[PDB]
Amino acid sequence: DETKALKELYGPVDPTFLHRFYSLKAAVHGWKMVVCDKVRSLKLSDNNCYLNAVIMTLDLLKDIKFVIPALQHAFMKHKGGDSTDFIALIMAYGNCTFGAPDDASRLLHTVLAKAELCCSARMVWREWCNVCGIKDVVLQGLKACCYVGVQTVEDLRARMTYVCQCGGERHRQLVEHTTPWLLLSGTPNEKLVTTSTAPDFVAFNVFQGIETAVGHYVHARLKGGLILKFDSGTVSKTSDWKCKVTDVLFPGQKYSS
Ligand SMILES: [Zn+2]
Repeated sequence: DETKALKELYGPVDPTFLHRFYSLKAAVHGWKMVVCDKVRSLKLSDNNCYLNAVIMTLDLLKDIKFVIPALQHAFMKHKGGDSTDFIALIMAYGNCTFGAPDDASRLLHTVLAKAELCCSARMVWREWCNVCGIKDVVLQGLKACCYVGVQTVEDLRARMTYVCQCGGERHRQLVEHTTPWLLLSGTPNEKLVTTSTAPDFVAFNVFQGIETAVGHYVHARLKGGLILKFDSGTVSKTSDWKCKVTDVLFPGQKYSS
């Protein structure tokens, strides 16, 4: 059966999927990954800056594997220097429109939702009320490595104190965290990023534009005491940048409360 072999290769995709993928592949055939400071960045074209941010961020995440065979194969082709299929496939899964700007964080998490981690990772949250008692919520694998809604590890680990259900005060706090890396994403947040403080994070994405909208994105990496800014095929370096941060990538966690 045609349907079955397709689902095997691409996962449970909708009827329009193959036409959208193949077409995107034709459309993005002119795009190019260029070498910038010895790494690959997607050269700006057709509002594709969000894809540069997505793909350069993915390239920093060791131990990920895609559970969809076509996506894993394209991913390995990309790692080997031929990124057309991967670009077109993530645009297809993301329901992206060629030539339109799009939301890099949203797409990044849509892509990672199709991935698994090739090693153990665990995140354990403790909830406890003075009435209800205790319960632990355990996330494993790739899900333990990503979190939306905060952009610092201090915030992530901060005890939360809320209104329960019965009427007693309920508490929530991260109590164990072991990962190979940690991706935190939030809404565009103006920060002065500086390498004099020597930050804990190793990379972050930057949103340019009005913060209610889909914007334009710059990928940034920390290296050699500098911020390396990859603006869709061009690289520049700075010690200091006032910018709106969205995604922030941290090294592996090894934490117990
Ligand atoms: Zn309670």
